[PDB]
Amino acid sequence: PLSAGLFKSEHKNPVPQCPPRLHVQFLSHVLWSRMPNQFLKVDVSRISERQGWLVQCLDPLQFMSLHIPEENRSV
Amino acid sequence: QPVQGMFENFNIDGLFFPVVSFSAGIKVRFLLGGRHGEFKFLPPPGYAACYEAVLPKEKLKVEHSREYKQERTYTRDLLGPTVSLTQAVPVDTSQIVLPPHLERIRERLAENIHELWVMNKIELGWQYGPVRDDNKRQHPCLVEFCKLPEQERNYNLQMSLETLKTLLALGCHVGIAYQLTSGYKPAPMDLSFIKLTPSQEAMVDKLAENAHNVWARDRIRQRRNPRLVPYTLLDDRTKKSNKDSLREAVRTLLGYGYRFRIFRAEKTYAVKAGRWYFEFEAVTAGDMRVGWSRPGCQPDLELGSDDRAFAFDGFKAQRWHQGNEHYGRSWQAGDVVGCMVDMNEHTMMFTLNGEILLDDSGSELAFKDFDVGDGFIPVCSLGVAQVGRMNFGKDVSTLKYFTICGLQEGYEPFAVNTNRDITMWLSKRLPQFLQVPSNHEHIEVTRIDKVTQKSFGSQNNNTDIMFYRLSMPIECAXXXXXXXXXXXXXXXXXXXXXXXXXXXXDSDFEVLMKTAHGHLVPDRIDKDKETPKPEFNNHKDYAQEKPSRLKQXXXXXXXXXXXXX
Repeated sequence: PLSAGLFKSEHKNPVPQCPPRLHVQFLSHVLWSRMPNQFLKVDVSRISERQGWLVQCLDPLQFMSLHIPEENRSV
Repeated sequence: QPVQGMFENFNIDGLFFPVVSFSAGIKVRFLLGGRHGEFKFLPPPGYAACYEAVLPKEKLKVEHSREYKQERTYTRDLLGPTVSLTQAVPVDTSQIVLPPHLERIRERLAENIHELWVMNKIELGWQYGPVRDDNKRQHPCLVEFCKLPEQERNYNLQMSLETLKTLLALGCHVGIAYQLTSGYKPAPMDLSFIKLTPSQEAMVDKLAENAHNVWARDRIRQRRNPRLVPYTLLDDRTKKSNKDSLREAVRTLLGYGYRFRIFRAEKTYAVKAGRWYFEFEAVTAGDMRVGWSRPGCQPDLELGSDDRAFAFDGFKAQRWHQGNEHYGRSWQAGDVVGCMVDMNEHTMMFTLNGEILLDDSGSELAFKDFDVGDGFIPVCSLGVAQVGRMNFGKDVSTLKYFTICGLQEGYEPFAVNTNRDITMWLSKRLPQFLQVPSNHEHIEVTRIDKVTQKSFGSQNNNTDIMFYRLSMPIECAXXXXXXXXXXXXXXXXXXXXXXXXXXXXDSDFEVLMKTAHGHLVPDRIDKDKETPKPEFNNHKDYAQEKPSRLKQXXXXXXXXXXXXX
């Protein structure tokens, strides 16, 4: 029945109100990224053997990330 | 056995490339033809391979995908933006009316090109025979000019015409200024004595390039000969032969008398007291700035252009603040610069390869009398195709000009008392969405409240296109999958009804006019309705619903797409 009555908790309220969460977001460029302190350490064979190009990765590496749902984004 | 699906009808804009992604615990082998590998199965008809897709006379290696995703120490060559390879048609000559004053010269030089077309074949040992062969060392187009028909003289005629027209198009003006064969006597004069000027040599090179471009555009209709590349991308061994053929035309003519990337450290590493010194190495001499900023610096504005940074640029030898002042000297390829800041005296200094920089007033000090604020963090900025290197200390064995300057005046490295490296934040490229701040110029968003609306406003002199978007996205269940755009009349729009399980975020892309009061209104008729109420000058503003999409440009179409089968 409404836009606000579809992505919020209540749905049987057909009055079109706007909660404070509904705010305009513009595509901005002021954003910093963090260079990780550890990478995957992928080692190429560097021989280029006549039976293919080898790529190897053995050491595992994990990291945790928050998930903002209303933005549907992982950080 | 092939799979039963493919991503048809997708955007072909861009340079495609094969890629493989893996997490950990994997051993993968690419398989091509030739010395790189061996195919296990047979390719379908037509489909070539990458070892043949490689450009002729170029090496082939494997980068990761984009950047320096290498497990390395501080000796990582951090790079700024790049160019589109500078290459990702011949010159127009026929659009020039040929002056008849030198049509006699266009025929004379044609006769000369014809007699040399005889000359080379006879040097190889070709006679004059009635059969058009190449292995029988004979040629029927070696007889005198007048006896040659229209089926044999047009070649040399056009050869002369195109060179003269290419000359006029290039810009210089054209005007007034023995081995016994089997019947023909080609001997115009001694045209290989006077030295040909370098301008005419480059001109003959350009003529050969144009002829090769025409011949290659003819050749692309054929398979995949390595000569289908332009003349600039041609092997240098055969380059001189094509120039030699075109040199004779000008020889006869003369003889006859006729987006920068910013990098910094973590804001928590800011300093408020003491002497801090760090090195910045640059293997190039392009656009590169280095200095100390405050923990409020913009990752998109010019480094130092505001009250949030104090920098120095060697590409122009200028200290950078609100304005630019000529300071110090420029650097070259493969240099270092040590930056020192004393917070007890508010003194900034820069030493290019141990040489302290001097200003115009004869003072080694660069900046003075600045507020401490909240701290100063090192910062660098690289331009197009500029790579560099930063050193915050912790390796005094690798620091070069620390003992030359810094070790004696109580100056310390920035990360000397550290057990782990610095996080080394940077400016990201993908422009994600952010909420409109109240202290933002030229874009104001208000809120009112009958019905509830969210009006806009702006005061500026330069116009652009925005990408306004709502915060909360509407999610679609497994069964629901449809979207209808109804104008002031009825529902007439593109059939956008495909979403098994997705989250669409409402958005409108509005152009900024002098007065822009277009806004969004959550309304109701029978279901969820959002009305992006437009106003005057509404011909390029769009309004739709979009998932996560990060692209900043000015285009109504050319959007990414793919239909899976």
